[PDB]
Amino acid sequence: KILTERGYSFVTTAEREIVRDIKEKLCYVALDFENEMATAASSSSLEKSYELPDGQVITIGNERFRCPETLFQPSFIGMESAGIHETTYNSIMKCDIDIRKDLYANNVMSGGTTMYPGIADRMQKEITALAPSTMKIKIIAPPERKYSVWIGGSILASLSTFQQMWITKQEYDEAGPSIVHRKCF
Amino acid sequence: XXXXXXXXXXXXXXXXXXXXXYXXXXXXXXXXXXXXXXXXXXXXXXXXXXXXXXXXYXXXXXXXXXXXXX
Repeated sequence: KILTERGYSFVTTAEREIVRDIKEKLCYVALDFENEMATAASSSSLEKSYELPDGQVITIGNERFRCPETLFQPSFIGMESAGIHETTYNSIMKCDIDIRKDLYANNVMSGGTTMYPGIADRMQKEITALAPSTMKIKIIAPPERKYSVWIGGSILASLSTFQQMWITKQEYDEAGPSIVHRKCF
Repeated sequence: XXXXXXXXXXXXXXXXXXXXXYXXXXXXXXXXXXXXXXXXXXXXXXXXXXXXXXXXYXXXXXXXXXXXXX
């Protein structure tokens, strides 16, 4: 619904997945939205040239950076939840008072969206908006985030305690799926 | 006894009467060097062709302008 502005336009599932590549290649995070618009008026370095997976060269403006902002502003497909960062600080302010500093220190992100360069920075900008500036803030942005989960799962698998913890066939014999919801989180 | 007016006129006449020789000589000989031009009929063809195909007609606008959108 953006792309039809330039109006090279195709809708089906595979066509939609073609975008995924562009999401790999062409995206980057807005540092500042207004200022970016000012650069958008100034410059074309913001604009890059990319091929169809086969067929044409395609070249894309602000349409790249505008995309991630949805995370910060889910108007563009429109909802209210005040966004990643405001959700986060909200959910903090739910949680209790003393712990908070640790989380201000320990802030962690992973997987599909996070791949984009720059998210952590504007996130920090946002928290510096919302935090009392007085206290330390940082975020973690590991390289491997998209794999992170399965990696952690491997660790999770390693420790013998799950031998205490696994479900066994026997229970499934002796009681239903109901077992899980007590037994697991 | 002779070769004569009578015979010479015979030959003359026969010459005149033979359609095959004179007609073939003019028509068949002139048939071979018949044609050289960049025909205007083909100019029409070319022009029509120019008008013919979407690959020129649509693309001239759409590739050119939808380049710059915003």
